[PDB]
Amino acid sequence: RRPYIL
Amino acid sequence: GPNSDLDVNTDIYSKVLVTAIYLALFVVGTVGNSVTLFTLARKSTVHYHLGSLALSDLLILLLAMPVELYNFIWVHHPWAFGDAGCRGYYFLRDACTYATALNVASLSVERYLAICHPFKAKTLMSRSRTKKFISAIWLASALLAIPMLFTMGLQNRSADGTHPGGLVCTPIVDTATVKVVIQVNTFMSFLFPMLVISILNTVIANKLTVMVPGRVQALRHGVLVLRAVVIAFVVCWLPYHVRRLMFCYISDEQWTTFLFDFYHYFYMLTNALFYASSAINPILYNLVSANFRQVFLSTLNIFEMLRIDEGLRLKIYKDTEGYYTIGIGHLLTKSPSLNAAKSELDKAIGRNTNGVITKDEAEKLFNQDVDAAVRGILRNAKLKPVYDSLDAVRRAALINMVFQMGETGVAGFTNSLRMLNNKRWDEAAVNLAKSRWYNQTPNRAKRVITTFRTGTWDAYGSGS
Repeated sequence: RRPYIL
Repeated sequence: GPNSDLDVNTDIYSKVLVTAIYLALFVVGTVGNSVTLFTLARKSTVHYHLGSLALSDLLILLLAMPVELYNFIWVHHPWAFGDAGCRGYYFLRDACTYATALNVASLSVERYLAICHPFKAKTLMSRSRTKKFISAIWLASALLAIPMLFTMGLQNRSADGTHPGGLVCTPIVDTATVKVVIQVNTFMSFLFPMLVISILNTVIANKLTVMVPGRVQALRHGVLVLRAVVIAFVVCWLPYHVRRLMFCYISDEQWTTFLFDFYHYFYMLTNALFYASSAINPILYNLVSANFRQVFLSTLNIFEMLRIDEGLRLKIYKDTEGYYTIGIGHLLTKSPSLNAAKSELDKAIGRNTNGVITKDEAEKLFNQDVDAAVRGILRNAKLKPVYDSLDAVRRAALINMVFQMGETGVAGFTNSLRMLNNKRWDEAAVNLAKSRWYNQTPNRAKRVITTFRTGTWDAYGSGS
């Protein structure tokens, strides 16, 4: 589980 | 829940703080850059670059901040602007980012030429080539942003294959490309312009210091601004490109709930700073110029030294030796013929002066003469290494001598020079004070000697 937002 | 993992966990304080901040930056930056545009329009080539910069920064606030504030700070999932919105928004975000990046960089390269290569700058530049130059950096900015149209995109990440509240905008392509793309962005949007800005500004800053109390206070704030501009860039933009690289370089294996949560706070910090750049830039880049206090805030070493030593006169005089001179120590001719001078003075500026000039005309001559002296020193074997080793103040003193006696005159001080080269200040002073020079113009020479032996302005209390 990791950020999807950049 | 089927989207429950896409939940970002951040303090509600935190979200309310960053929002208040965000909107504070937004007004100040939208107003500042607007007013900047309003001010620049009612006014050499810097004025266009400042305007281009003003636009690029205005656009960052208007195109990037609104959707980020809805969809990245508060509502993380789902992405409410569809697939083309996702592709259009990161494209437009990137484009403006490059424009600001390329503007700030160009603006520094532009002022490098103006001050370190004024010959070219004069003949080999105009307001045509400027707009050719500016077109190229939106053209290029827009070009460089294209990858974002193809690497971003909508995607349903929800645990269940597809549920409407789990659609997200994200790099929807493999990491081998996404790592590559993001490291081109970083290099071209930050490092390239870091090297340009940091180097040239410091080079300009140093040259400008030597060139330049009330009458030149403008230029001394300009120097501090020139260095401030670099600090401003680094601080506001470095964390942003760290976070973008951290996004892709941490492997799914190494990601943890803590790191996940850290990142989204780090997001709030980094992007708040990023938007700061656009807000402060109009204020920072327009500080130096006259009308700053006026325009925004309505909406709510060698010059000084020679100005003293050579003085300023508008009619022709005879200098110490008895030769016809005008302005700031500009020797017109060695002839004894008072007409011969007038002839050479009309020739100098290009009109029938009759031995009289304006202050502007005097200051135009001065700069040509100082240019001449500094080229003299830089092109001379016996003077370049001495000059190169001296600090800003002592450099000016070396120019005072060359301005007075010429390049090949000062090359005659063979040993006094060596001593300055080797920081033997006291010995230089004593040996300089035993010269024909010192005899002719004791007052001036003694101030210049004091300057060499102290590195201070102790001599020039009369400066204004």
